[PDB]
Amino acid sequence: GTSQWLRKTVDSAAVILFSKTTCPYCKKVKDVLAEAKIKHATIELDQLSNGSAIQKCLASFSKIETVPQMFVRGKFIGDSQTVLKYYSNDELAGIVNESKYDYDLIVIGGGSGGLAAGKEAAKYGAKTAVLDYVEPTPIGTTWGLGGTCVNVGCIPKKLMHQAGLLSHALEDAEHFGWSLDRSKISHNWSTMVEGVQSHIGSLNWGYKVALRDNQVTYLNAKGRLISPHEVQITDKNQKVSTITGNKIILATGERPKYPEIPGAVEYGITSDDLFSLPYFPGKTLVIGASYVALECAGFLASLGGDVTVMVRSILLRGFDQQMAEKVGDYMENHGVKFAKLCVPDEIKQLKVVDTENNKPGLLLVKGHYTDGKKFEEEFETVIFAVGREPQLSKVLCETVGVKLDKNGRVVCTDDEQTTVSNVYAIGDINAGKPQLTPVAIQAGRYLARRLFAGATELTDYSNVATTVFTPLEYGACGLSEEDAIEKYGDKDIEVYHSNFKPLEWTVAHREDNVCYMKLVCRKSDNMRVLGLHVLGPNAGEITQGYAVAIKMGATKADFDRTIGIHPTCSETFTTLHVTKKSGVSPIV
Amino acid sequence: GTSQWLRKTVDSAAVILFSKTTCPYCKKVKDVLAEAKIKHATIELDQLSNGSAIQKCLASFSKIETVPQMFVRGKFIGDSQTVLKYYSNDELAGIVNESKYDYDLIVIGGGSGGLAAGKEAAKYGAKTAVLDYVEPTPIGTTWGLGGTCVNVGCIPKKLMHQAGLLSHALEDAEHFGWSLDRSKISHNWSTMVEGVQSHIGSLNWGYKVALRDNQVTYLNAKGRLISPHEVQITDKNQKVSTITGNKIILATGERPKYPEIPGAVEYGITSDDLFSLPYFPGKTLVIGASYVALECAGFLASLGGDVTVMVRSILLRGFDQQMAEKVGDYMENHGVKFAKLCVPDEIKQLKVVDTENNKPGLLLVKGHYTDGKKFEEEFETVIFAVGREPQLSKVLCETVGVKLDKNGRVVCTDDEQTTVSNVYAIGDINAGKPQLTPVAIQAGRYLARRLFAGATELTDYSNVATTVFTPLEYGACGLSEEDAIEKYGDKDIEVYHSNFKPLEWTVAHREDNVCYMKLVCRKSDNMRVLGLHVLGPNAGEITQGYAVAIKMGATKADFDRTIGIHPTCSETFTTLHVTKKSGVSPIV
Ligand SMILES: Cc1cc2nc3c(=O)[nH]c(=O)nc-3n(C[C@H](O)[C@H](O)[C@H](O)COP(=O)(O)OP(=O)(O)OC[C@H]3O[C@@H](n4cnc5c(N)ncnc54)[C@H](O)[C@@H]3O)c2cc1C
Ligand SMILES: Cc1cc2nc3c(=O)[nH]c(=O)nc-3n(C[C@H](O)[C@H](O)[C@H](O)COP(=O)(O)OP(=O)(O)OC[C@H]3O[C@@H](n4cnc5c(N)ncnc54)[C@H](O)[C@@H]3O)c2cc1C
Repeated sequence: GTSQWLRKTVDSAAVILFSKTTCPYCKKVKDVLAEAKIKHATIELDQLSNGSAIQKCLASFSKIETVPQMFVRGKFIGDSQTVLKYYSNDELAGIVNESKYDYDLIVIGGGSGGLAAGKEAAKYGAKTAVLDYVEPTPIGTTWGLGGTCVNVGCIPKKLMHQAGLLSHALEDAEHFGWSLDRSKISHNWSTMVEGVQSHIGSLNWGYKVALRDNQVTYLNAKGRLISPHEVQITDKNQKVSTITGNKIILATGERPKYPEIPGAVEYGITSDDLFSLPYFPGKTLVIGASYVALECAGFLASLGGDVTVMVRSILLRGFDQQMAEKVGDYMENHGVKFAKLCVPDEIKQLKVVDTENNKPGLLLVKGHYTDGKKFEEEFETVIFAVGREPQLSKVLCETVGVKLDKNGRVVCTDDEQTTVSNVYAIGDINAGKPQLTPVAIQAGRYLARRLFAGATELTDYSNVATTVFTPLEYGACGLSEEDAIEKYGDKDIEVYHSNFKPLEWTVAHREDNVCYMKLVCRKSDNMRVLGLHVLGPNAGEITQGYAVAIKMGATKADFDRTIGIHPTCSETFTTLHVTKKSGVSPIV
Repeated sequence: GTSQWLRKTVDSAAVILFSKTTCPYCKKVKDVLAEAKIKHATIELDQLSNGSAIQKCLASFSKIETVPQMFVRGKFIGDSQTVLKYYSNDELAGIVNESKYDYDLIVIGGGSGGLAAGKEAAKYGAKTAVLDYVEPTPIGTTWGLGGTCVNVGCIPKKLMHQAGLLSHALEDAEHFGWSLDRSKISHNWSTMVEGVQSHIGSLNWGYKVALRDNQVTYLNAKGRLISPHEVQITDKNQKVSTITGNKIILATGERPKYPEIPGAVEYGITSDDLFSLPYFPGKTLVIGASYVALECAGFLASLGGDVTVMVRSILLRGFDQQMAEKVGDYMENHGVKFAKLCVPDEIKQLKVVDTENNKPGLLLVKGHYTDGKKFEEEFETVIFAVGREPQLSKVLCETVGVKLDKNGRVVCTDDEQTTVSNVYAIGDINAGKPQLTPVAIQAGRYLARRLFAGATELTDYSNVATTVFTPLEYGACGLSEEDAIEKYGDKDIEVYHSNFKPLEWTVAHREDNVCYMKLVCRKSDNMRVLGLHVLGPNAGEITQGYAVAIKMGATKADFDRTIGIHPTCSETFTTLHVTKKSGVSPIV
């Protein structure tokens, strides 16, 4: 075990120092490297249980069993006197810069995963380049550094969600004694967009500054992997060049899909366009039933939009379907219209977007319900949210030897390795992984640490918590009820559940018995919590802490023993008692 | 172990059935009892690991080793044929009603603990009485069933806190694109109070209905324990009577303290009066620095009040003092004035409350700072929040033999037993216990289950999470940093920390580097999380889930492995890295 680990660590690390905490010579080297501004990984052997065995194994690489020992790109470069010799002769900078390739790491993609990986690698002295390019949407929308989440995803989505929530805070205010004339209050889409875009702008800038401060080379360039170590780059002027890298991280993410219908690409928009849209969507049709579809429909309705969601089959496929129905029901009860069992056939333009008064155009949507009745209705904006897709034909040459699955995603090992051994893939393009920002970030940081700092820790992709930021939010961690039943059998599953009502909703005169939570548990495994689900306000804040407990293997008894904080929504998880099998009502 | 448990269970249970899940005769008895509307505890022996040993030990009580076996108040009453005999002869109701005392349980106090205990006991066939009386405040304020939390505590406090938070939602709305004229918006205290009081009214009613539905006798009467089994009751007409009970639960809670200064009782108010106050407090002085003091000062300021807090020494004594300072700093930065190192000497009336126009009076507060400078300032309302005290001289005769500590609180065993063996104490009057609503409720339910259903489970009073609902909320679970250092030594404590900024605050233009979180960890115990602390919005929702993980013995590694939900405030706990010892800035 130790021999394998040390071999991999020496082979892969860009600059690494083997040391001990109580070592005066190790400190001398550390001080020299710090003065010379040489970043590096450090392994303190006296902080590892196999540290003595590691010390002895180092002689297979250096011929010595003492500390300190410094390595650069797979080669022992010296002990304490040797490093200080390089230093006094002005040879040290040259030695630590010596490389077969232009970079130790090239990251293709400057999004959630790629930026996380690139910054983390640079910390340990890996010579790093991050490439980012944003291919314009069909209408021409583009954006700056940071990826999907920062520019056209989690960040602007949640900010618009908040603008939506404030709509209802305005109503609630009156019941709590605030005197205001709601009939004279309106929302300005464009003002909201400007505020959101200003914040996104500060993030674009912040990431650029961060890369500079970490000595990462940032290239606003389209990258193409043409061989295992060669990346072809195309800049803004269309000038083509080649750079070389030892390790390659593919982190190019996905883009929205369009349905294959006449008028879709020409007249429809996606989430890519929505978050910087210069005009008010107005009367909107959202085609799709993904978490993106419902989130966007939701905030658009709360901002006073006339909103219809066209649903082919079900909502939130892959999510707990009881919870998905509850999410949909709340939206429907609050004005979101659902065109159920309906598919679109054709989109026709009736009016072009007014680019001077910033007003939407007008569209005619033609379709049909499964019952054969025709759908024909005018909408000012049509948004497609029918899923997202990798675009690796734009990123990798087929002769490189990176294997993709049927969906065009990269087939990876549990340490993100592709079929090309120096090439790794993280984030949304990694086949089978939850497609979320903190997952991409964790994967990128953990990978960079394994590659360049001798870490062993893999990213745990199991029981990753999620939150859907619909008008009433839905948080989950672990298995849906249906998945747990399929896996373990109905007889081995117990479900504890309850409705609840936020205290805030009482004076506000909001719904009884709408907010809902459940714990899906395994009877034969000490009532192990397999899945946690909550529909309610601040569901992400509620859910997060429980994800740690679930990771640790929480049982129903652990929940029972723990005391609630009052008054909160979350405390309801501490006193659950009604089982589904008992048939008792979950109402309170 | 088994013999001791069975002896206690038989001795204490009011009505109990020993049974097995696959037992046709046990079902016959169950059906008979259900038809006769006889509530009872049930112990299923085939669901206990020592069930076979229990079956054999039952013969020491009944002379038989078979199931079913039914017991009433310490006596075996029969097997299956015997119970059905009583049933067919119309003797069963008489047998299960036969008792030495009027009640199996008398609960003195109809608050958080008492109602929880009384309702839970009734479920297992304990003949139960709940006594509640609300002694008026010096100005005459009184309220209905439910206790401190329901009427003059957590419920109205959090509702007023929400009215306060809505103040700032109104400001935020503008930055998110909402068009409104804030210069024309004002708050009406009385309208808010009416809304809050209507909700409290529904809770008063709900609890009364709940007791009726559970067949609990509710007496709106002042109770006095005059001997171990005798409770003297005084009704509204001042008629005095005596009732007897087997088990007694003392759950009488606490009332606000007044400082011993001229004018305090005559002209000041407390939290007891504040939540139904018919007039606007106006320019207010809050005397005290408890969580109650700061919470009330906080919402009063957000509702446009001119608010001063008079602080003798420190804020939130007993809470983490770094966090307490941060809580105070936020309040001070947002308009709450603090009269530091200042004590009050005298309160003089300048104007009487206008009882027709519902306007406050006016007061003159005279005091002095520790530097000798005089304090002399006019306030419309003076609120004391200088702590709370038990009042058991109003509840128990000294000859009963219940031991109290120096503070007047009841000295209890770890199963809530007093020095009088049939007498128990729960909630705020139980010496040394965290004084919180869910603690009282857990204690009451768990006690009732041990007394009447053979449960063994004790209430766990360790690592009980809390939340202070100040303008910026403070959630905690476990040890303060100072307490952990005192207990384990500075060398054994590592503190991970970070500032954060809610995404919601970006567009709203609120503070950077004000929200804050830390994990206080023990180095020698695998970096065990000893204390969790968060200053930020929805801090109770953030904190709760982590309390389960902490209960289970979470380490820093468990936090690290767990993936964040984005975008949330809580996710910041999943990626903490800056230690206090490193001296690196926690800023982001
Ligand atoms: C509307 C929406 C809302 C979402 N909300 C949430 C949420 O609330 N919480 C959450 O956790 N997740 C959310 N997500 C998902 C989250 O955005 C993604 O999981 C995350 O951004 C994936 O990061 P990544 O590194 O894999 O790819 P990305 O962030 O997409 O970054 C890839 C980058 O590489 C660039 N690129 C592509 N090809 C090349 C090339 N050839 N050369 C150079 N650069 C290239 C891309 O243009 C892009 O900039 C949301 C997604 C969407 C669409
Ligand atoms: C302003 C304030 C805010 C608070 N906020 C929170 C919070 O946010 N979260 C939280 O967890 N806790 C909070 N608390 C604490 C919480 O209110 C108490 O911990 C809880 O109410 C204690 O319940 P209890 O059963 O011990 O007593 P109580 O709820 O006080 O009930 C005791 C009842 O018995 C009655 N009684 C007294 N003597 C007799 C007698 N002789 N005969 C008959 N009846 C009698 C009393 O009048 C009272 O009705 C707050 C407290 C205050 C004061």
